[PDB]
Order: sequence, then structure tokens, then C-alpha cells
Amino acid sequence: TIPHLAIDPFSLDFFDDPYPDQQTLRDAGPVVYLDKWNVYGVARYAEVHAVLNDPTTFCSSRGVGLSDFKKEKPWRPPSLILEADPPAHTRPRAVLSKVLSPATMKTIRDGFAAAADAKVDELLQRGCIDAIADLAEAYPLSVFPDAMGLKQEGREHLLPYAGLVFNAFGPPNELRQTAIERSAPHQAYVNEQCQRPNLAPGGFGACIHAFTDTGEITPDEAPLLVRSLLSGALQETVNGIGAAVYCLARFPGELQRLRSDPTLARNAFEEAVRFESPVQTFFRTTTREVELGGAVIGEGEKVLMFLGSANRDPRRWSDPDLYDITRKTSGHVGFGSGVHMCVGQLVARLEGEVMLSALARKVAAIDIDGPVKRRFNNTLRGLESLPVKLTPA
Ligand code: HEM
Ligand SMILES: COc1ccc(C(=O)O)cc1
Ligand SMILES: [Cl-]
Ligand SMILES: [Mg+2]
Repeated sequence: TIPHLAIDPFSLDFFDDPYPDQQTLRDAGPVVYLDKWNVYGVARYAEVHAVLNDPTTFCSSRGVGLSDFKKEKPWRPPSLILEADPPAHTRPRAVLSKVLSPATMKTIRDGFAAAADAKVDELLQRGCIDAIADLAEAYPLSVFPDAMGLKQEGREHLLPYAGLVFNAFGPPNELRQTAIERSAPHQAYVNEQCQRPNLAPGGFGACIHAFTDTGEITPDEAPLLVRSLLSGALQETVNGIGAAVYCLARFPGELQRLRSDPTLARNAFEEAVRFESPVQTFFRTTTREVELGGAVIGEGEKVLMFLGSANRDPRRWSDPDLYDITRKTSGHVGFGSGVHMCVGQLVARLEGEVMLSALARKVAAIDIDGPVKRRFNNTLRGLESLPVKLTPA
């Protein structure tokens, strides 16, 4: 009844151009079976949204990568937030929501905006830059580690650790094997920075440790909650900013609109998140037999959700493959949906907004002027290198 496909969504050919295969996955049916990895797949907006919003049946505590924690040992101790279900999920989630709160955003916004303006001014002095290393990576590295309270030494481990985390959600392919082989120094750095003395006063990490006396989390849970912010924050934000820059270079008409109204910056970044979907996929594991898309799925089955595909499903979006900075983006699943929907989305949107604002006010043209190189990762979509010339306004 359900169609079986041989597409490997973790193959390098797929990462190089996923969009035809994503249409094949959507058009084969609401629920497919991926024979390569023995998992169910859902690639249409409707089923992805449904799975995300039914956490009791489609749980996260057996892992959100291919590996089922009831069958195999997790490669690192489970996240207390991403890899927990309600009710254990609820109070750690509340702590992170309060650490990354609207009030925190109000405290840090002016500094984040000044750093974005300064970065764009610096890049305009050079003219020809790499929009990944010099902009998409450099800007978040110039604000987020400081906002965390991390010391200067060792920050070169942050992006590699993130890459490892996201490769480890994938199947046991070469990308995953090599990531875990290289993991020791990055893991050692990250775990040590999670301890209370190593997080500067007033930053996100110190605030997590200060939140250990309310009955929501205990002191021994704070290191792993800091670890979450050192796992899934930087690389996907970098990839989203890089995708926004790529889109503004490839769609110059949209840079022209953004220049004419810099208040479009926040939505231009949200649209880049939908269009690129830096986090392409996550898994859930069924806890009981369930009907989904007319199919019956048994207990203990992995279900692969194609977030990027759901964000390009023509059943839900008009002209899904176009970058449109005035699109009504509400409802996209680039940050997930439901109880696990990105707790750090306010930070990501702040960083993306203020960078696109700086570009909107300061840059007249963004022209690709060298070979564009893609970075392969089992879960993240993003560029390795984006050579551009920036023309000042
Ligand atoms: C464009 C940038 C970002 C993207 C695309 C993104 C994507 C996502 C997605 C799709 C989820 C849902 C996971 C699931 O349903 O299993 C999520 C959760 C999460 N994100 Fe983000 N994220 C971004 C930035 C950030 C930032 C900046 C932070 C921290 C400051 C952060 C921290 C987290 C955490 C801790 C969770 C787990 C929430 C939970 O399980 O309740 N993310 N993110
Ligand atoms: C969305 O990606 C992630 C990855 C890791 C974590 C975590 O380690 O808690 C959270 C979100
Ligand atoms: Cl680890
Ligand atoms: Mg090797």
C-alpha cells in the first residue's frame, strides 16, 4: 500500500541537489518507506506538520537521528531538551525559554546590531570577500560566543562540534563515521565550557546555572543544558545567514526591494530560513501503532521528516522555489513546530535580522565572483564558500 523508494536522502548526490528527489518523495504518496535505511518518510507539509505536533506518538526520547536509543547507545549522553519527551521535556524547556527570553533579547539587541553594522562596514573596505567565512560565520562568531559567556580560547571548536552533532543524527555512513573519528578535541572543549566557573557573568550559560534552584532543573542538569546551546545554535544560524546572502545575490530584485525598505529585514531572513531550511531533516520514533496519511505504522518505527521539502511543498506554498521577502512565512517548519519548536529562534531571528538590516542600508549590490562550494552534512544544508563582491550604497 505504501510506496517503497530507493532514494538515499543522506547521499552526496542528494545533498548536491535535493529538490527533484524531494518532489519524487512528495508525489509518491503522503507516507513512503525508504528501503535504504528501513525508515518511514514524510515529505509533504501536511504530514510533516502532523508528526511534529503529535509528540506522544512520534516521540523524541528514542533519538531524533536514525539511531533508536532503545536499540543502540547514543554517541553522547542524550540532550535533556531535544531528546526528551513531555513531561521531562517541559521544565528544562521553560528554563531555556526564560534564558533566551524577550527581555534578554532587549538587553542584547543594540550590541548585536552594532556588531552587524561594524562587520558590514569592515567587509565593504575589502570589497571582495567570502560571504561564508567572512560574513555568515564571522558575524555569529562575533556575537554569540560572547553572549554565551565563553572565554576567547578554544572557540575554533564550536563550528566543528556543531557539524559533528548534525552529522551524528544521520545514518552510519562515511560522513558520520569520520565526524565521530575526529570528535575528541571538539567534544572535550565543549563539555568543559559547560561548567559553571567557565561561563562569564550575565551570559546565557551563567543564566542557565543560576536557574538551578526553582524546581525546574537541578545543578547537575545545567552543564547539559549549556551543551544544547553549544550544539544546535551556531551552524544553522550561519547557514541561514549564508543562504540569505546567496539569495540576495541570485535574486537581485529582492535586494532592491530590501534596500528600499529595510524593515523587510526580519522577514527576508525568515524567508531564507524557509527557502534554505538549514536543518533539513529530523526523525521521530513511534511509541504505538498509528495511522498517518492513510497508512498504518507499527510501534518502534523511525519516521524521517523532510522539513526542507515541507517548506517547498506546492500543496502549501505558492511558487515555493522562489525567494520572496514579502511572503507570508508564518507556518513554515524551518524551526520545527509544536513543543520542540526552536527555543532559540528569537536569537537566530535577531542575528539574521540585524545582519540583513546592515546589508539593506549599506550595500547596493552583491555579485557572486568566484566558485560557490557546498558543505555536505547529514542534517544541515549550507554553503562552504560564497565569493562575492560587495558594492557600497
Ligand atoms: C536559523 C537558525 C536555526 C534553525 C534553522 C534551527 C532549527 C531548529 C529546529 C528545526 C528545531 C526543532 C527540533 C525538533 O523538532 O526535534 C530546533 C530546536 C532547538 N533549537 Fe534551534 N535552530 C536555529 C537556531 C537556534 C539557536 C540560535 C539556538 C540557541 C540560542 C537554538 C537552540 C535550539 C534548541 C535548544 C532546540 C531544542 C528545543 C526543544 O527540544 O524543545 N536554535 N531548532
Ligand atoms: C535543532 O538542532 C539541535 C541540535 C542539538 C540540540 C541539543 O543538543 O539539545 C538541540 C537542537
Ligand atoms: Cl559530545
Ligand atoms: Mg577516513
